[PDB]
Formats: sequence, structure tokens, C-alpha cells
Amino acid sequence: IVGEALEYVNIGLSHFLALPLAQRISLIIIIPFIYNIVWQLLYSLRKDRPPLVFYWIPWVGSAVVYGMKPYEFFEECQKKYGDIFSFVLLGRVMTVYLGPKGHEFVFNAKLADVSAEAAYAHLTTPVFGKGVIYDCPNSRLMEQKKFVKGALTKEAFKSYVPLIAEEVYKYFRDSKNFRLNERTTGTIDVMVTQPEMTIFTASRSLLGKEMRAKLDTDFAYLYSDLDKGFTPINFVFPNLPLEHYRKRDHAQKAISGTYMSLIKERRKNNDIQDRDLIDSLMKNSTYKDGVKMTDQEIANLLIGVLMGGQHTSAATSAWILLHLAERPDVQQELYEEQMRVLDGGKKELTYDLLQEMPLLNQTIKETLRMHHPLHSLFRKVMKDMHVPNTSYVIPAGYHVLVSPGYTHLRDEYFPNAHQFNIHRWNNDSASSYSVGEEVDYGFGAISKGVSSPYLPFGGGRHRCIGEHFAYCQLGVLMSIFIRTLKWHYPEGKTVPPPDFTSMVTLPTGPAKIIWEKRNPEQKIGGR
Ligand code: HEM
Ligand SMILES: OC(Cn1cncn1)(Cn1cncn1)c1ccc(F)cc1F
Repeated sequence: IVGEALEYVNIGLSHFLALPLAQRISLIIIIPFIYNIVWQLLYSLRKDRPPLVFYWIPWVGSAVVYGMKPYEFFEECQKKYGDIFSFVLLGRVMTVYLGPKGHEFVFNAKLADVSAEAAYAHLTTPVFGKGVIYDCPNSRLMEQKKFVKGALTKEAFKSYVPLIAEEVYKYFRDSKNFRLNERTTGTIDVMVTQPEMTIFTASRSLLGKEMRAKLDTDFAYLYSDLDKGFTPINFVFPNLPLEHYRKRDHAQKAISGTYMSLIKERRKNNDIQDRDLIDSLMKNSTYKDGVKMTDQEIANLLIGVLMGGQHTSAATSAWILLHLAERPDVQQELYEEQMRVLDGGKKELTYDLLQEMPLLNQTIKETLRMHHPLHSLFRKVMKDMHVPNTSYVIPAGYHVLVSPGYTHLRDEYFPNAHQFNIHRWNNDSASSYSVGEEVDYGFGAISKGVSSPYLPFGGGRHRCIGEHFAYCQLGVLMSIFIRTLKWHYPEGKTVPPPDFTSMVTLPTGPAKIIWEKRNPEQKIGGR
């Protein structure tokens, strides 16, 4: 009888609760372990679900292999399952869609279907501050992107180029890593030099002279603290009572506090011009519903834009130098282009002349092909999504993962994809280019289609707005490096593997190059 069965359930329940504590703990471990395996096996027959990568440890999932070797992971998954597959990652289910159709599925996904801010808020909000970027609705982000873009005009770039050039020269002159007036050769770690050059140049141009001057003080130490909070660990542990987390928060307060002081000081003196992004945001930061950004939110947006731009550009800078260190042929070819465009060095570098340097820009383009600083972009799925031409349905609660950087490294789309060749971009040296219909999400007309196999800057509503600033900064920086120095690897060394575990895919350190002055007698003037 079924009556007597229900009795033995209750009996079994009471015997269960009365087990020796060791077997209880063991059952605490074995039961969800067994349940997990059984759940996957069952999930398999679901043909309205993409294949799920098998994993042994519950919650953890494929985190370790994804965390350490994401492209090798994607490649293995791809030839087993094809272009669409899911995997468990630290409690989340990630649905990957590789290739151009994946680019379309995720970057062009409707606003109602996916949320970037739900994916990233816990990473970024504690670092940047409240009320901006991912700590706000999408419509607010769109307009923040529009506000920042107002300091990213052609006219702005024309003024930034000599400021950036000045900083590069000052760095060559003053940094312990160079001191070109005293040394004709030396060794550097590019993961030391490039983050420093990147912060000095980006500060001077986007933040202005005051904020640049601050980096000549121990205030510079706060950026390091803030920098240390920008880490994937925030995806698991956003806030922990350690000193790492307190130094982060303290820095965000002191740094935004500093920006606010400058802001309120400019407003008090009515000293608001068109010098920098701070000026720009002081004059142009009213949303379409008439609500103004607070001084705090302005400062916080400044932090995030600068920090995001910081890591992508520094990493890219580092890779350019690293690839060129074993390619004296490319160094030579870039140098000839410098001599031609700048009339033997007699012409001062300008933003317009930068545009007349196709090989230089192709080098940047090719470096971003081989080293997309962001190997995975995420969205949280908010409504059930049907996968076109499939029976797959991606349920709300899932995350979608797109990886243009993976496609960058596929021979199908880039022959001999693991060879560095700037000439694969001959007569195709633009940072990117819309060549079909365009669309405006709030921050300017951008390409409607996002099916290009090359997407260093993403696409759709979350597309990068720093692409031309990045080319301007990298361009000026590399133009001066090329014209000033040659460099090569220490004996036996080559391009290092990427460190896929940090927030951007930095080179594994220490990554050293040996530089030498092209003109040992050349001196850099100024104080
Ligand atoms: C080589 C350098 C850079 C690369 C490769 C890059 C790449 C990207 C990518 C792939 C995205 C899309 C992220 C997503 O879909 O989730 C993005 C978004 C964005 N980037 Fe960049 N970026 C670079 C430099 C910069 C710079 C210099 C700035 C600021 C001056 C910047 C600011 C932004 C902003 C404001 C967004 C929008 C985020 C959103 O809408 O959710 N980036 N970038
Ligand atoms: O897209 C990022 C955030 N992110 C996503 N994965 C890793 N970091 C990075 N980024 C893109 N360009 C520059 N940085 C971002 C976007 C906007 C922003 F203001 C900061 C920021 F970190």
C-alpha cells in the first residue's frame, strides 16, 4: 500500500537526520554531486537547449579552464558541439555563440531581451561610483556615452595630439625606465612603462593639466589602489572586509573627491572653457528628461571612462611593442612611413598627418586583431530568446557570452591567423568602418549590422566610443617610439602568452624589451 510507503518516507527522513555527523557531511557533499550529474544527463535530451559542457563540480562548473584558457576552451567546445553551447561558471549558466552570427545574436540583441548592466554592475559600480555606466538604466548610459563623445571630436583630437606628444617626450626624458638624455640603451618591462605612459597621456588630454599635475604627487598611489579593485574577483566577491576592498573604496572617494573639487572650483570662478572632458561634461551633462548629472556622477563617469580606456590602451600598447620587438622589418617599414609623411622629421606631428600614416594604423589594427583586450563580453538574459534557425531557446536567468576576439584568431576569417601581418590590412587601414545602414541608440550613428568577423570595439548599443581616442593616443605614442627608438628582445625571448585572468588580456609578465636610441646624441629639452 502507498500509505505504508509514505510512513517509511517519514521514517527514512528521521533516520537520515539521525546519521553519524560524518555521513551527514558526506551526504551533504555526495547528494548535490550526484544530483548535478543526473541533472545534466537529463538536460541532454532537451533539444530546445544548446549543448551544455559537462562538468564534475557543482556551482564551479568549467570556471578553471575558462578562466585560464578561454579560447582553447571555446575551440574544443566548438569542434564538439558547433558554434552554440552553454557552460556553467561559478553559479551562472553561460550560453556562448561563436562567430559572426554570435556577434549578431548578442551585440544586436533587443533591449528587452538582454541586460549589460545586470551582468557588470557588481564589477564596475564599486570601482567607478554610483549613478553612472552600469549603475543606472540603459537610457542614462546612452546619454552618458553621448556626453563623453562631445569631447571626442576631430577638433579635440587635433588639440590632444601635441599634448600627448609632449607627455611621451617628457616620459622618455624623466622616467627611470628611459632617461634618454643620459642613456642610449636600456631594458624595460612594458607592463611597467605602458600603463604609466597611458595614464600620463590620457590624463593630460582628457582630464587636463590640473589632474595631470596630480600624478606628480603621491596622489598617484590612489589610482593604483583604485586600479586594484578592477578585477574579475569582484564578479564573485564585490565586497569583502579585506584591506584590498577598503583601499579601493577610499581611492574612489579621494579621486572623485579631487575631480569634484576641480569641478566646483571651475564653476565658482566661471572658468569653464573647451580644454578637456571635464569642461565638456560641465557644459553638456543634462539628460533628455532635464535631470542634470551631479558633480559626483560626473566625477564617477570620468573615473570609469578613464579607467576602462586605461586598461585597453595600455595592454594594446604593450602588445604592439612586443610584436614589433621581434620584427625589425616592420619597425623599418613604419620608420620609412614616418620619414615620408613628416618630411624627415621636419614636420611636426598633427592629427591630420596621423591619418596619412596607414601602416602605423594597420599595425594597431593588426595588434587588436591578435589581442582583443576583452576576450568575452556578457549580457544577462532577461526574456526567453529563440535562437534563429535552431530549436534552441535561451531562458531568462541565463547569460549570453560573445567573443569577437576568438573569431579574430580563426584562419577561416583571417588566413594564418596566428601570424602578425600588418599588410593583411592594405587599403583597409581605418580603425573600423560602417559600410551599410546605420542606426542611433543615443550616442551617434553607428553600423546597424554587427556581423563583421573583426570587432575590436564591439557593436550595437554598447559599442565603444573611445575607438578614435585610442587610435589617436596609440598613434602619437607609436609614431614617437618608432621615430626615437629601435627595440628587440633579450636573448632567447619572444612574444609572451596572454594572461587571460585579469580584466583585460594583458601580456604575461615580466615582458621585457631592450631599447636603443636611433640618434644617441638627440636630447629632449624642457625642465
Ligand atoms: C584599444 C582600445 C579599446 C578597445 C579595444 C575597446 C573595446 C570596447 C568594447 C569591445 C566595448 C563593448 C563592450 C560590450 O559590448 O560589453 C567597449 C565599450 C565601451 N568603451 Fe571601449 N575600448 C577601447 C578604448 C576605449 C577608450 C579609450 C575609452 C574612453 C575614452 C573607451 C570607452 C568605452 C565606453 C564608454 C563603452 C560603452 C560601454 C557600454 O555601452 O556598455 N574605450 N569598448
Ligand atoms: O567595457 C568595459 C567593461 N568591461 C567589460 N569587460 C571587461 N571590462 C571595458 N572597456 C571597454 N572599453 C574600455 N574599457 C567598460 C566600458 C565602459 C566604461 F566606462 C568602463 C569600462 F571598463
